[PDB]
Amino acid sequence: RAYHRRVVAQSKLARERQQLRAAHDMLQGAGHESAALETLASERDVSLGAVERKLLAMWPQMQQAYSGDEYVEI
Amino acid sequence: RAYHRRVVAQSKLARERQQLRAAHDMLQGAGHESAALETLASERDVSLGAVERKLLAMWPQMQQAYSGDEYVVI
Repeated sequence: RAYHRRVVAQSKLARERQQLRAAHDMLQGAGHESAALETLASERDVSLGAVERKLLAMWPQMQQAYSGDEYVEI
Repeated sequence: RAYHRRVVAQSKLARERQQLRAAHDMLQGAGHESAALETLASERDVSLGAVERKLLAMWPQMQQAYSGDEYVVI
C-alpha cells in the first residue's frame, strides 16, 4: 500500500512537471515569457525520486527498443 | 483517415487547454500570477470543436453514471 501511495504521488508530480514546462513553451512561443513557471517545474525535479526520474528518461529509448523487428550482441 | 486526423488535432488541443489552465492554477496558488496563460487557454476553447467540447463536458457525468449499481437513464 505504501508503494501504491508513492505511485500516486510521483505520478502527480510527473504530470505537474510536464504541464508546467509544456505551458512555458506555449507562452515563450507566443512572445511574452513567464520564467516563473520554470521555477515551479524545477521544484518538481527535486520532488521526483531518482528512480522515478530515470523511468521517464528511459521511456523514449524504451519505445525505440520495442519498435524494430529485433530487440538488439544478442 | 480525415476523422483520425481530427482526433489527433482535437486531442492535442484538449491537452494544451488543460495544461495551461492547470499551470495557471499552480501559479495563482503560489502567489504571483500570469493572466497571459488564460489568453492562450481561451484560444483553445474556440479551436476545440463544439462536438469535442461537449464530449469532455459530459465525461465527469458519464463516470458518475457508470459508477453506481444501476444505470439510471428504465
